[PDB]
Amino acid sequence: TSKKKRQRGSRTHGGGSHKNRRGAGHRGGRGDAGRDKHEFHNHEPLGKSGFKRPQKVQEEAATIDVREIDENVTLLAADDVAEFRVDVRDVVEEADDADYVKVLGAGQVRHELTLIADDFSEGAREKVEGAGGSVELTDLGEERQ
Amino acid sequence: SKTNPRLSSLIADLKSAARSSGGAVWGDVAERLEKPRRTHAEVNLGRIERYAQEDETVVVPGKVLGSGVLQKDVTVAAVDFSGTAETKIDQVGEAVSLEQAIENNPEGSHVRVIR
Amino acid sequence: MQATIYDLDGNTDGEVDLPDVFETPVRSDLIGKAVRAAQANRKQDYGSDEYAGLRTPAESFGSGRGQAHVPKQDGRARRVPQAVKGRSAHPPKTEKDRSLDLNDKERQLAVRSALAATADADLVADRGHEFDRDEVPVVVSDDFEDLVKTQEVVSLLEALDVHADIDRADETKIKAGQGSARGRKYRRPASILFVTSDEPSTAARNLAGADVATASEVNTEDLAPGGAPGRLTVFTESALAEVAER
Amino acid sequence: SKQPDKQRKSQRRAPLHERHKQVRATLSADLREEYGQRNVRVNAGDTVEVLRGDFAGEEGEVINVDLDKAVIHVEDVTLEKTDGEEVPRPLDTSNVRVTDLDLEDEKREARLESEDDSA
RNA sequence: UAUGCCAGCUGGUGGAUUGCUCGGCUCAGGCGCUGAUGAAGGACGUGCCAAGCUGCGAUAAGCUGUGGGGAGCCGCACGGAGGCGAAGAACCACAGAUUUCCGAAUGAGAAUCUCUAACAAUUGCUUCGCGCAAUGAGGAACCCCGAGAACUGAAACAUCUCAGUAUCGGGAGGAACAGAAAACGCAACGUGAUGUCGUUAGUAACCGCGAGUGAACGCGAUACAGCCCAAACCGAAGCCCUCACGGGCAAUGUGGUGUCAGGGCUACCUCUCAUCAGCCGACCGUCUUCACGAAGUCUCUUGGAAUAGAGCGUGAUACAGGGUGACAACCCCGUACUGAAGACCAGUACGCUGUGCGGUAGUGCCAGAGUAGCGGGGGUUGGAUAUCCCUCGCGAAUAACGCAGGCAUCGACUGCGAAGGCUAAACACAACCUGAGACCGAUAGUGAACAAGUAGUGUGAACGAACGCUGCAAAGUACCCUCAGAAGGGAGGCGAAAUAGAGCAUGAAAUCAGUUGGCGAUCGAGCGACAGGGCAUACAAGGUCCCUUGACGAAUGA
RNA sequence: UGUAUGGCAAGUCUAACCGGAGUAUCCGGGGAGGCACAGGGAAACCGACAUGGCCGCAGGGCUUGCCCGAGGGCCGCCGU
Ligand SMILES: [Cl-]
Ligand SMILES: [Cl-]
Ligand SMILES: [Cl-]
Ligand SMILES: [Mg+2]
Ligand SMILES: [Mg+2]
Ligand SMILES: [Mg+2]
Ligand SMILES: [Mg+2]
Ligand SMILES: [Mg+2]
Ligand SMILES: [Mg+2]
Ligand SMILES: [Mg+2]
Ligand SMILES: [Mg+2]
Ligand SMILES: [Mg+2]
Ligand SMILES: [Mg+2]
Ligand SMILES: [Mg+2]
Ligand SMILES: [Mg+2]
Ligand SMILES: [Mg+2]
Ligand code: NA
Ligand code: NA
Ligand code: NA
Ligand code: NA
Ligand code: NA
Ligand code: NA
Ligand code: NA
Ligand code: NA
Ligand code: NA
Ligand code: NA
Ligand code: NA
Ligand code: NA
Ligand code: NA
Ligand code: NA
Ligand code: NA
Ligand code: NA
Ligand code: NA
Ligand code: NA
Ligand code: NA
Ligand code: NA
Ligand SMILES: [Sr+2]
Ligand SMILES: [Sr+2]
Ligand SMILES: [Sr+2]
Ligand SMILES: [Sr+2]
Ligand SMILES: [Sr+2]
Ligand SMILES: [Sr+2]
Ligand SMILES: [Sr+2]
Ligand SMILES: [Sr+2]
Ligand SMILES: [Sr+2]
Ligand SMILES: [Sr+2]
Ligand SMILES: [Sr+2]
Ligand SMILES: [Sr+2]
Ligand SMILES: [Sr+2]
Ligand SMILES: [Sr+2]
Repeated sequence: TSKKKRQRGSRTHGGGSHKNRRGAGHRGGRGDAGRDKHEFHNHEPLGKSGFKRPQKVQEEAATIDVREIDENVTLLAADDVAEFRVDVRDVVEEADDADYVKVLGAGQVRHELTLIADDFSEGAREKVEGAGGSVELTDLGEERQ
Repeated sequence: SKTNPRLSSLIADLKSAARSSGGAVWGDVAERLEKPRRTHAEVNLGRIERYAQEDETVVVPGKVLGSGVLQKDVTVAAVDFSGTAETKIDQVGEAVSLEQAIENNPEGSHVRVIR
Repeated sequence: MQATIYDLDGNTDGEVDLPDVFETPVRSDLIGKAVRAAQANRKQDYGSDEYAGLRTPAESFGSGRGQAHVPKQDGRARRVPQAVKGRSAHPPKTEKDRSLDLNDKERQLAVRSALAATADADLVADRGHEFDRDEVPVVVSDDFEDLVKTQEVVSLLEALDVHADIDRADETKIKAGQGSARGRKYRRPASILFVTSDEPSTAARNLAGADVATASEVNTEDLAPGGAPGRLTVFTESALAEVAER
Repeated sequence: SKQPDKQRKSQRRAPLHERHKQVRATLSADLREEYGQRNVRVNAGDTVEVLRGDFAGEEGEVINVDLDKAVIHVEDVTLEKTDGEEVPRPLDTSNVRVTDLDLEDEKREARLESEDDSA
């Protein structure tokens, strides 16, 4: 039995005095009315902030942490097995509609990896080089100058 | 109120074991299972690897999921395991149902609760 | 497990391995959900005329004549919900979504579980079916699909001690209530489901309470009518095999 | 259709030629064997036996066939009025069986004896 | 005990309730234009007796033909009289005949009539003659082009919002509109006509930057289809009317060529299966209608009536639904199976006839102007500098040129050729047909199950109800008595039932007549709850209750 | 935007629509796209603890106060 089902006989259906559930006055105006007067509370403040760059001049990178690559190396037997070698462009999903692929450095690298991607972070390099291995930048990744 | 008949049976079996045999774990797991689904455990493998030890059964009062690596030879007991979780555990250890754990260990000894 | 195959005379003609899906744990709540969805999804949209009771220029006289402020036309009250011939306040609306959604996995698990409930002799007898067997489902040879006559299927089911179920369903109930005026006067118990492989059994379809189906499309409803698991079913050797990868 | 309202509608509002099917009665064992039919459109002149009413068991000749009301008048199947007059009690052909036919018409005989069509 | 209070009983009144459904409501599929060859609509007629409805039109509930159908019939509507039908009627399908007057209403006028040969009016062609043609008006909504509010929201209000909504003017179709890039701009070594659906996304954008408002490219689908002029170069090689003769058109250009895979011209290579015109012309499917179509009407009991119970038996590619004196697969119509026809798809697809695709080199021959574009003023849009449009003024180039790529200029790059035109299919609606339903079930559901847009109200625009049910069968009450009496009443007859007797299934409450129980003409008013007494009570569905005594015996307690 | 229940889970769900069929149900296909899987910054742009310390509930362990202590709590540290 729901709350709605127990209302017959209550007269007011939980609204208090029968003088309550009338029009928009009970809401203090229609919709977001008085967002700066009587109902200013918990509203985002009035005003403009910043600018937006045109959508076609906006680049969207496909990100992946070293932790995701490293945890799934034995499962990724469909890729190259070196002295492991993996092209990141084939691992990340939605890499078609993305502008470039970037490897970020969150987590640990327990294996020796040779990663090929368009961009790498300072911490993505340190973790792959420090755990014995190389980082190969693509021909598309030759933008850093 | 639960709607699954199998979960209702598991809870009743966990209770029967905690009252009959010398255990407090199965009654503790039963109390968490009687609680809402949102409170139940959603444990990944990287957590069982960090806090579990060998020859000590891991009891999850919820469901085990497949994120992360498990190297330890542990017997994991849960209400359910994901397809990948059960596959990844059986490679290095053993994924056991909580219904089996009650028959194999009714006293609930040498057991670690992980959430 | 093992399932005994029967020829058109009702004699044992070998046996094949009963597939893995028949060992799926019976889950009546999930089966009931899949049937509740199927029954709701075939329901038609309805609703009263959006303008019923609003086709009048009726006005209230207001204060002054010792009468309630009710809209009147030619000294007769109109429009308002409390008035005879007035609009229906909160009527059935056509815009209402009367369909229920179900996840493919949750629905597929229900089909598997309903199929599994068919393999338990006690559940089948608990559902209501009348039979004299231990082994269930009844597994018959592929030469069943070639039968043309209905009376020939009667003889086979009598030889299989499974005809007593059609005698249960050979009693129509004249329902209580106004469903009668809408074409829903009768109803009868659900008996045997016949699952074939190529075409549904034209020979078995007219049997009292019987339902015919094919293994590529046999659903939760024909497998568990009204959400009640454990229907007395007969499979074709090839149907048993095709219903394995569902 | 399957809807009861539409079923009764089509029967009560059926055109005159379609009302012929509403005055059909079953044939006896001998007549079913002779013509290859189960039933026939009852005609004025046929001999019939009452199988269901208060007149169950009685035989008589068909005096009138009213297509409009879809009923028949059979001989001696009467009701006595208050003045003393014996008026016919209309019978539904469904409660009646044909024992002998009136084959004066060449077309009715031809229709009854052909295997392609029914009368 | 008068007037009278409470409850009940018998009978009314009333029409709730229950059961029933010839009507609604909603969803789905199919289909879809009519009209000067006078529509739609309306008026008045039309029947043996005919007021309403339906049909029909002076040939008037109908005439003819073909096919179907069949022994009956003469609508709704069961009367009386009479008639028609084996010379094959009724009835149904198709086609045809007739088809008054008003009505776009068209000779002129007029409240449905009248006055003295009529396309009135406006047009095109033209034999310049109304000779040949066109337009007009209707249609449920859908569609396209114009005109365009306010309440309201913003808690006031002006921009904004309601909303390009309501409403108005004009117009087409069965669908409309759109449409083969002066496109896009995931900027690309990329896409490739157009609608529509899903998404992109409440994103970009707008906005007293308040409230609010709000795309697109792309993508996944549906369906797919591309073409014709103007000009260059030719220059009467042409077109329309007519049987012909003959006439009209046309150098202010008919016709050929050609249309960004630019084309033309000149010189060559090869070739066509492209395109355009034209002939033929479906399968399948879908929608509807139709033919055929299995098996009990056996026994006993109950009943007014078996379609009930018990017993025996049967069919099923048919156990959908309905009918029939009560619960019916087998009594009747149907239902499955098979087959037929019409309509739509569609004058489409396929096939065919004809034409002829294309490539090289040269050639500044051709390629749509108040346009592109700028400025003033407005509207509109998400369009922001960067939407679309209107108005006023100004205003270019000529492919060696021009436009676009979300501010302007110049260069580069990429895309694309405006100011001419056509175009199937996929999508909207629901008049019309058919189907369906966890919709409503006669104060509901349409306003309308009934005479329903009826009766009735208003000068008019307009407004607008209520009314469903005898019975299995009319067997719808003969005869007699009474009475002023075809009234009514009494007696009587029918039926299972008249307390089923005509607004006639059931028959609630309020309430009325009569009557039973209780109270009652010296007595006080929320009408009762709980206790306890009087009086009253057929059975049934409740069976307990009283007194001596005795046992037990809390708190309390002589 | 919560909550209860249920499926699946580092993922999850299909939309329009297509095929089948018992033809509005239903079986199969469809991941376009949405949300989640990293954040911070107006923007350019840059890009994180699969655990380093201490308390300690439940639970487990032991030779019965002592250990291990998920979750939780207090810190460190890391991205911008
Ligand atoms: Cl930005
Ligand atoms: Cl986790
Ligand atoms: Cl593109
Ligand atoms: Mg109403
Ligand atoms: Mg009821
Ligand atoms: Mg015959
Ligand atoms: Mg005139
Ligand atoms: Mg105002
Ligand atoms: Mg306001
Ligand atoms: Mg304000
Ligand atoms: Mg707007
Ligand atoms: Mg665009
Ligand atoms: Mg040409
Ligand atoms: Mg505006
Ligand atoms: Mg009404
Ligand atoms: Mg009555
Ligand atoms: Na109120
Ligand atoms: Na893309
Ligand atoms: Na009205
Ligand atoms: Na009053
Ligand atoms: Na809906
Ligand atoms: Na008085
Ligand atoms: Na149509
Ligand atoms: Na009349
Ligand atoms: Na006519
Ligand atoms: Na004319
Ligand atoms: Na003229
Ligand atoms: Na206000
Ligand atoms: Na005001
Ligand atoms: Na504004
Ligand atoms: Na009958
Ligand atoms: Na301007
Ligand atoms: Na462009
Ligand atoms: Na009524
Ligand atoms: Na008393
Ligand atoms: Na996807
Ligand atoms: Sr409340
Ligand atoms: Sr209001
Ligand atoms: Sr303020
Ligand atoms: Sr993608
Ligand atoms: Sr008639
Ligand atoms: Sr009649
Ligand atoms: Sr195309
Ligand atoms: Sr041009
Ligand atoms: Sr009434
Ligand atoms: Sr007036
Ligand atoms: Sr009497
Ligand atoms: Sr007083
Ligand atoms: Sr005592
Ligand atoms: Sr899925």
